Amino acid sequence: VNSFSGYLKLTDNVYIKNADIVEEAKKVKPTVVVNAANVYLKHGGGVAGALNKATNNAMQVESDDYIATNGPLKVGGSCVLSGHNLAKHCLHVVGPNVNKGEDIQLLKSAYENFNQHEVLLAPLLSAGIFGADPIHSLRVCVDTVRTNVYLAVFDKNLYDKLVSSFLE
Ligand SMILES: Cc1ccc2cc(C(=O)O)[nH]c2c1
Repeated sequence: VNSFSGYLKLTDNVYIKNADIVEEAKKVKPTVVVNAANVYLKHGGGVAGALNKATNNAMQVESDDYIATNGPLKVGGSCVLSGHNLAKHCLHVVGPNVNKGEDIQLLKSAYENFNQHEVLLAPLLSAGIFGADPIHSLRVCVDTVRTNVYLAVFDKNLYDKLVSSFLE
């Protein structure tokens, strides 16, 4: 469990790797994988779609049941559902979608949810279609998360920009 390999330590508690978060979950067997969720837990693309596809749609079926029963999440909020074949748990975290006019200050609230778990495999939040600057998202992660977070960044050019941003 939690067999993280080849990470670069950026701070006392934040680590980073140029890797596919699905292949990392399969290798590492983490206690927790973080999903970059939306408030209706509709896993239609990006990390959410990739994680759901790796679970053979189990995650979407679970999530549909959760939302029908319990209603939508709030921006900045989270829920813990099954990790299926990827992890013990999936922490579904909703970062703000600034492309849709949501407030970037809620990225802090989103990352604060990581402090309820000793160690996490995670993507950067509010990246991709959510429209935040990835360098800013890494900074909020570093400033907010105090538990151990292993970040997986798929794109090499972005990984390099993030690491360079951070150590040069
Ligand atoms: C699929 C999977 C991956 C990691 C873990 C870790 C646990 C545990 O601590 O009980 N269960 C898992 C299941």
